[PDB]
Amino acid sequence: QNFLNDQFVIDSIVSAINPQKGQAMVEIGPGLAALTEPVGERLDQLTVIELDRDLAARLQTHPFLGPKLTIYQQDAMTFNFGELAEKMGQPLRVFGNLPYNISTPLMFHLFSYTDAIADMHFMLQKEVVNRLVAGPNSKAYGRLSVMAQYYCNVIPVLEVPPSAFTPPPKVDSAVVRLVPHATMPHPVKDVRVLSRITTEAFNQRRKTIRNSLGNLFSVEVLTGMGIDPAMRAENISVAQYCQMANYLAENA
Amino acid sequence: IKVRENEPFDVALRRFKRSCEKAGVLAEVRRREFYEKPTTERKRAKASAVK
Amino acid sequence: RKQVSDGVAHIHASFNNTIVTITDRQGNALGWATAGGSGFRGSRKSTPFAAQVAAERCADAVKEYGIKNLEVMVKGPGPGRESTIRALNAAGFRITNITDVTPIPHNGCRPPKKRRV
Amino acid sequence: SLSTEATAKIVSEFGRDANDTGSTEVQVALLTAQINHLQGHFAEHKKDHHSRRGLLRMVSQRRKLLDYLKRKDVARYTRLIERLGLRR
Amino acid sequence: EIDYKDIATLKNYITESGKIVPSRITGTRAKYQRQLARAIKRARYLSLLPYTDRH
Amino acid sequence: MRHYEIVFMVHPDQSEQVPGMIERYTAAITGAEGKIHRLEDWGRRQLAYPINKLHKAHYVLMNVEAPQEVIDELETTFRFNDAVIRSMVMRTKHAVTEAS
RNA sequence: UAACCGUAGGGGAACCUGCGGUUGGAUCA
RNA sequence: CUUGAGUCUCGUAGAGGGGGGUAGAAUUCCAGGUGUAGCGGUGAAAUGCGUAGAGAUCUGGAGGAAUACCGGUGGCGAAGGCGGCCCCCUGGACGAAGACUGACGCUCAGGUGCGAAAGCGUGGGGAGCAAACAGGAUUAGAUACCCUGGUAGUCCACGCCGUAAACGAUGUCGACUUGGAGGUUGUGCCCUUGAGGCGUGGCUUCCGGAGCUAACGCGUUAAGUCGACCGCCUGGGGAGUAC
Repeated sequence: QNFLNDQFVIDSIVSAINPQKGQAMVEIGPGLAALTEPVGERLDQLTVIELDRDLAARLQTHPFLGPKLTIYQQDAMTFNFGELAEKMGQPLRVFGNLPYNISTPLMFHLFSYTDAIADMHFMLQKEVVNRLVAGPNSKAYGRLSVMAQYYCNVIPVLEVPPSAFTPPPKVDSAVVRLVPHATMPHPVKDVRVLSRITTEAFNQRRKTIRNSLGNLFSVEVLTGMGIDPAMRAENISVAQYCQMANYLAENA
Repeated sequence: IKVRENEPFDVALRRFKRSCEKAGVLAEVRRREFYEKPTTERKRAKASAVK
Repeated sequence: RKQVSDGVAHIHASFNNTIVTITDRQGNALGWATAGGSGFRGSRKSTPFAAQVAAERCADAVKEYGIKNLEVMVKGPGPGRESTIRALNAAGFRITNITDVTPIPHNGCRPPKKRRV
Repeated sequence: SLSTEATAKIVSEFGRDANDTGSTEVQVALLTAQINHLQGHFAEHKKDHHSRRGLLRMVSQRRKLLDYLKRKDVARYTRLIERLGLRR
Repeated sequence: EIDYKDIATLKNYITESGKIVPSRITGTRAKYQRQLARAIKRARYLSLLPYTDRH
Repeated sequence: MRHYEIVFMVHPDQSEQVPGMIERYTAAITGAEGKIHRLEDWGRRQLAYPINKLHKAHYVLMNVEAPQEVIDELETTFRFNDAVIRSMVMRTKHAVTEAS
């Protein structure tokens, strides 16, 4: 719905993405081709996922983009990216102006394909980008920071005012780059457990982890790991959360 | 509120008690309360009662 | 087959629906009616002339005894505080005393905030 | 406040004459009583602030009177502060 | 008026609901209205007068 | 001392104790340097509501003058006495006599 | 979805929700 | 010296404060009786609850919160705020005959203390309501409004936080300056023969004159005419932000 319309902003995003011939790029929500056109001009082929049948039909008749485009008229939420990576024969460079509504579930959907994604460049609500990148001991640090950082290097790109879109959104936007780790810095036996620990910790972020994770870790276990039970969810590092996930897997 | 009459008939007498409580102090409750909304609108509707 | 002879009749007059039960003297269920069960449902009920056909349905389930007289207990506001008593006066029943048993507290519990569109 | 059998009592102990309910020596002393007596009251309840406001009133009001005596007859001051065990 | 035993001169300032009659339809010098109501309250505890009516 | 006015209603099926109850209280008041300038037995009578069950109770007045101290002793013997259903005692408001 | 202030929590983003106060609220509420 | 200020006496009204009791209505829940296929909810709906018997109805019990009517253009408080009835401890305001002290007063940077709600700590409590959160619906979407639930919290004690459109958006104290209608409370007086009538104080509404004001409007409770002391402002953004 909120179509990117500012030319300078557009140029800045294209410059950041830096599409190169030979890369397999996939846009989620090409819309009115604000990014599709300039990105596609640098490529021989380009894949898009577009739910609006009206706008998809306009891409197909673009004289230069058309011949280059593979258009999937489906929902990205349940799109099999892992299978698309197999077809393109290489990890995917994903990009797009994402609707605020689906942005967080889509990111987790993409994260689950690990290896299959080279990188992601998404427009999101600015506060979402701040959480994604946040480190411990700050307000923005939460479960999303930890899960996102387990999977990826999180790289803020641009902040974008409402006036850059037509119609304008109600809140500031930002572009973030997400790069799945080539080498996972803190591997976890089973991610569902990491997901569970962070949910429990952050659902009670104004309590010490002694209290919020007391159903899962004794004070002795926490002390043994070098984790201070007087600390709260937001004081615990990504590394420590992963150490807790592995413990709970190697011991329960 | 207590009705009772001899000589079977459905006259009424009922709307007589309908002037002290009834659907009024009822709908008064119904939804939420008031707090500041009343002490104000109760002291503004009073202005109305002047002319 | 008990022949209660006379028994009060509660009229649970509400907004989204209304229901009247012709209980006995002590307060035992002898026959209850219901707008929701009176053909039309959804919300078409409520209306007075819609509840009357409901409570009147009792004279078909509680008629197995022989109620020669009965009082009326109207509780809560809504389109069914008058209609009910009327239909009952025509059904053939008698009357002994009309009264409103609507729960009118003294600022006890704090009602729901709700509605705000 | 204070009981008549007490108020009308003390007045006849500091008054340089009779029924001189005005005399500072009197009024002033009359204040200490209601003050000391209330200290036992404020010991309990505590949270009762609206009553202490009046307490503080008579306290400062009492002081406003002591300063006066010192500025009207040095003697009378030190001559009364003792009979009331004031200054503490 | 300042009492409750005078239950005789109270049933007039009420109704079938035992509710304290307003001062609007009384104009009881106000100052008296205050006293008149105070009685009906305390007097209800001695069961001298009723609170509601349905029970 | 300070005046008073206590009206206690004893259980309906314990009226016979009412007369005895009076002597105790009254005697105490007198033995407390107090005074008793009002008294009356209303006996049994219907109630507005079935206060503490039943629908009738025994009524009695007082309107003493004894010192608050000794009367505060009454609230206890009053509470710990299943006979009396309800207790209600107001303040002085100057000596009250006769009428009622 | 009257708005705003305080305070709290939550959310791509304006902002949503709760509690209290305000009129700097329209229509006879 | 006595008119300012204060003391004494005797009255008056008050949801002023702190403590402890206690009552009745309603909600929810637990149990049991009657009775039977719907209930609940919405603009509709759906989630939800129902044949393991709900809802309705009636009997008994448990518990917590708040006190209809009176209630008002009302009252009390420095402000914030304060509503059932009873007792205990306690503050201030006002009137009147008076009696007394004799300028002991006004203001007040710094200082001390009091402070809605939300929030915080320890320990209690927890009916209703309800941030979070979870379902259902609406919608292009709906991290909302609506619906079904619901945790902190709201309640108590004790300690902390000190903010609010903490507003009359109008500092405190005093003296002057046409009027009209009303409210509330004290007192004097009048065939007090009365509901009542005439004054004389306190507090308070609405209209409004002179004047003041940029206008709106304020107008003896002034934003009018003056005097004493204090706080504050000096273009908007950046910013009540950074350090």
